[PDB]
Amino acid sequence: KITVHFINRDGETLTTKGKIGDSLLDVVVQNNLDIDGFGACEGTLACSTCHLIFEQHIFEKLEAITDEENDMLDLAYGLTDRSRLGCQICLTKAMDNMTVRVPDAV
Amino acid sequence: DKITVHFINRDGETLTTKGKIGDSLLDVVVQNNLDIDGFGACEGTLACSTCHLIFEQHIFEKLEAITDEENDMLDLAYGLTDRSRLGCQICLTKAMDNMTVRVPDAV
Ligand code: FES
Ligand code: FES
Repeated sequence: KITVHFINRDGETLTTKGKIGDSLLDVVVQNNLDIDGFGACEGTLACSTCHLIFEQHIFEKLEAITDEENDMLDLAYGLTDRSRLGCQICLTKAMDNMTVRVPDAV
Repeated sequence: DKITVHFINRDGETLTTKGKIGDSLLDVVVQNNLDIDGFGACEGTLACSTCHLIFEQHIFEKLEAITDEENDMLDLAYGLTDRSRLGCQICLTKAMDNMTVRVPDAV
C-alpha cells in the first residue's frame, strides 16, 4: 500500500492509499474519491475522463505510452506535457507519495 | 515590507519570489522577470487575458470586488476555473503573504 495525493479541480488535496499494481482509476473508484466523471469508459481507452497530470520526475519514468493511449489523449481537455490516461498507469513503489492533478474545469 | 508569492509555472515547477505591497501580480512577474511566457501582453490595461491566474480558495474568496471590466475579459481566457482573476487587477496585501498562484495550463 502506497500513498497517493489527488489535487481535485476544487483545489482540494485528496490523500489516499492504493495497492501496488493497481491502475489510478482503480484507486479512484475503489477508494471512492470525489473526482467527478472520472473513468467513464472504465479503462477501455475510449474516453479521456481519467486524464491525470503528473510531476515531471514521475512522468519521465512511466511505461512508454502507446499510440492507442496517445491518440485519445491528444484530443483530451486541458492537456499538458505531463499528462497521461490514469487507467493505463499502474502504481509502482516509486510513485509513493506523488501528487497527481485533475484537469481544470469551470 | 515585501511578501512572498509562490508561482506554479506551466511546466509544473514552483517558483517563489517577493513583491512590494500595492504591486499587482503583473508587476511582480515583470519586475522580478519571472519565466512565464506571454504573460502580461496588454501590460495591465485589461486588453488581454494573458495575466490569468488560479488562486487558492481561502484567498480568491477575499479579493477586491470583480469589476465588469475584468469579467468581460476573463471570460475569454482558456483553462478558466472558479478561482481565476486577471493578475494585473490583483494588488498585493498582507493577507496574501506566502500564497500560491498557478498559471493556467497550456501545452
Ligand atoms: S477511463 Fe476511459 S481511457 Fe481511462
Ligand atoms: S496584462 Fe492584459 S489584462 Fe492583465
